[PDB]
Amino acid sequence: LWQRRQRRGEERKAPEN
Ligand SMILES: N#Cc1ccc2c(CN3CCOCC3)cc(-c3ccc([C@H]4CCC(=O)N4)cc3)nc2c1
Repeated sequence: LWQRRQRRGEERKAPEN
């Protein structure tokens, strides 16, 4: 679920913020 875009500064689940 969470913990993937922390590595991009995007945090979590969105279809591109
Ligand atoms: N929590 C969370 C979470 C969970 C899934 C996510 C998925 C789909 N999953 C499907 C399963 O395999 C890994 C991808 C895509 C994206 C995502 C895709 C592209 C970008 C664009 C714009 C920003 C950038 O650098 N790229 C930003 C965010 N963010 C997600 C965030």
